[PDB]
Amino acid sequence: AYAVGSSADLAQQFCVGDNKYTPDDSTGGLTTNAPPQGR
Amino acid sequence: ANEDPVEYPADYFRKSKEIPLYINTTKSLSDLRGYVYQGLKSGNVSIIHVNSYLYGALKDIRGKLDKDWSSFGINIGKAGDTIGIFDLVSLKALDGVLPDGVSDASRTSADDKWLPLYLLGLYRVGRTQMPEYRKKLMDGLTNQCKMINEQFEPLVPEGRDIFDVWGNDSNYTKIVAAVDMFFHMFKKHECASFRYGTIVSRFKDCAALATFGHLCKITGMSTEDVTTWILNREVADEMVQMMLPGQEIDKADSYMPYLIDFGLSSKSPYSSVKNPAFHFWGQLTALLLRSTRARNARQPDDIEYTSLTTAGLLYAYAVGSSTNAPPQGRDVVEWLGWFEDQNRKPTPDMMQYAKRAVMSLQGLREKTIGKYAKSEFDK
Amino acid sequence: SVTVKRIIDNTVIVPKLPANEDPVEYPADYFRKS
Amino acid sequence: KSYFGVDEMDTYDPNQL
Amino acid sequence: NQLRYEKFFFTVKMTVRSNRPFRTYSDVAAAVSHWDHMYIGMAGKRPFYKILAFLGSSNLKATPAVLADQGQPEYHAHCEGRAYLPHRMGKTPPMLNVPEHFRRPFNIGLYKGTIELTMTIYDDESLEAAPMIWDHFNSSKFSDFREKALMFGLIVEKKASGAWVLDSISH
Amino acid sequence: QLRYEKFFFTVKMTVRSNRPFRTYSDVAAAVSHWDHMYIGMAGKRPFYKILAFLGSSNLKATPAVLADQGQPEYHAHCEGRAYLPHRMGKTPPMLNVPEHFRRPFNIGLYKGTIELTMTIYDDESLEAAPMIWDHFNSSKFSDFREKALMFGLIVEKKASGAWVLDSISHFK
RNA sequence: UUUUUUUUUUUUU
Repeated sequence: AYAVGSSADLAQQFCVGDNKYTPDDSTGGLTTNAPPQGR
Repeated sequence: ANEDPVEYPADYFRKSKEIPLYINTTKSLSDLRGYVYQGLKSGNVSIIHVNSYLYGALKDIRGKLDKDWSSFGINIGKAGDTIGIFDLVSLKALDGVLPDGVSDASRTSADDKWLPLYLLGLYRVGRTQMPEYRKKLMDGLTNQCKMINEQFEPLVPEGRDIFDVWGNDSNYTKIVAAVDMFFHMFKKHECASFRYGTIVSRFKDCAALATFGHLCKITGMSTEDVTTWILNREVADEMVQMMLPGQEIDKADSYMPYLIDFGLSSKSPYSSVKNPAFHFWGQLTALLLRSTRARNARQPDDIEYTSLTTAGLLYAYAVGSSTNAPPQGRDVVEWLGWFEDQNRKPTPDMMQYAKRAVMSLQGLREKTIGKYAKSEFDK
Repeated sequence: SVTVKRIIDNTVIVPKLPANEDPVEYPADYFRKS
Repeated sequence: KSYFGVDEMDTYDPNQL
Repeated sequence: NQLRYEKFFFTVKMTVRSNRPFRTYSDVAAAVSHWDHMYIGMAGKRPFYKILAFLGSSNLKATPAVLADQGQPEYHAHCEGRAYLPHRMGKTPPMLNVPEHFRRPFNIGLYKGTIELTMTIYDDESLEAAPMIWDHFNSSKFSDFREKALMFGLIVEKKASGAWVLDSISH
Repeated sequence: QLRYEKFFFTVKMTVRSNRPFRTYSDVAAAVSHWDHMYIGMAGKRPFYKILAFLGSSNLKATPAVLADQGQPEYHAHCEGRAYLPHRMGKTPPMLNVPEHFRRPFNIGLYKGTIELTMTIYDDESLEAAPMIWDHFNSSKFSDFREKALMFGLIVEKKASGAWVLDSISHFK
């Protein structure tokens, strides 16, 4: 439950025609145990 | 579901096409004049008599008609004729025994010019529970009556309160709403001053649209760019809940705003109690964009505040600004990139902007968005 | 007008406006109908 | 007796020993 | 129209103040009849109020001060009970056990003074056997029931087999 | 409509007062108002008055009067079967149950109490009976109507030959 | 925790 108060869920919700932003997240280097995001 | 369902205006005219309105017309106009005028002086008037009196007074008022009135598959007259105020709702016959009154046999006609105005003003003033505002309105009403029939004196003295239960009635609010709509179309009418008492009925329980409009005007962008900048699947349910093909909005001459009063809708989807996340996000953005009407909104509870504030601040900075620095122009597609690539931490400059936007605020009230902003951003 | 589709579902919606202010009306109509 | 309503009877009896 | 019966509790108090003490009964009716020159009381009770004022005026007792001193006589009356009246005015709305007070000056020729009445009527829903209102008249005074009924603005009827039923209020 | 109505009747009359009565007129005045506040059967009001008339004719003394003049007291009792011509139209059904009344009487010179116990009821028998009006022994004189009116009953001295009850305005 | 509501905003330009 500690996550919900740290990592708010931000992303694109409504898209104009065929312009939805895509998450550019594939780099595995963060890289410590620092708080991960999501929910 | 401990909560309640939602209803839509269009879903009312898909069954029956006549808005009923029940009154009594057995007694003449003079008897009702006596009953109302005296009942208020003593302060024991019944509602039914006030309904019937407003019916018997607002019945010779009419006007011309330019254009093509129609709404939710209904029609009202046709260009080149005359219409009344109760040609908008369907009349019928109320049934059951009726109370008695205190009659007078000396009531000049000139004391009708301002009486319906008085009763509508009472309806309006009996809606806000605050002594200051209440007395300001109950003095503005007297001034309005004075400018018409000066030497008018206050009725319903300042002690035991009346006319605050009338909001529970269904025909009285129908009358008030019809009066407001009719005198809102015809604003050059000489008796338009009646609308002083009936303005609270038009956008009632719809304070989720108003915020959307205020944000659209403050931001200065189009509506598509505004609805693009949401960045949360918590207001999107509400946004979809407010925007359906029917329920015709953008037609000023329609029955929507009176969905509450006329009974077309019990719980309006446009409330601030069923769209609390939308209300809070919209008016927090407005507060962070140097708006006046943002420091007096309410702060609904049972909503997780840690999410909305960041999106609101991001949007305010985006509109107000337009590593290589923040990107120029305003579009979410290339803003989420800068936010994500620099992790979720807001920039110090963004928080400086947020604080300087709320640095000075004179009046604040408990459970206001101004209070929240001054509490978290003033840190 | 422009189309804005819900990303998760791809359905169609069209944001209208509150219209809490008044519309405009040019003189022509008044001299064109009556 | 010249008027009306100027008491009637005074039923309580003083005309006794 | 048809005869309708109305049972109700009644309570009455009347006072009249004047000089040159109040000779004969005709002036009683004439003076007290002007208790409602400008009526602001609860309509729908006008028949009951007129009947009640007539009843109270019938049996008013002059005060001992009238006997002892002639400077300012005073006439008083007071009544209370439950009565049932036949009438044909219409249909009466719900009543209430609220008092009503009236106070007026009057001036009939030689006599002048003040009238002060206090009445209370209210419907009864019980199943008791109440008396008629007419029987509450003493019958030991006054003469004829049409004329005096008219003096107050009240038209009645003299049904052969029964008792008096109203017709209307002349006013 | 000359309607002949039959009934059995029983009547018991009692008078108490000071200042013992001398003339029948005062007694008749005292008894005429035996029903100041009537709460009995609505339909039975007129006939009881006729029966009260009978009681008036039958005032009696008792040895109580002979024992002292300072406690006046009168008794009376009558009963039987009779029928009455009347022009009141139609009377409702009547039951056989006793009824009693006690009231104070105040004519000034005379003050006291009057008690009346009456029982008037239908006679469903089919036999003929004599006139109720020609049943007393106090035929008196031609002013019988004056006495009836003094009670408050209007009767006839026309060619009809009887004293049929006429009307109300028994109040005067 | 009657009932809804959520600028102690509003005659109108």
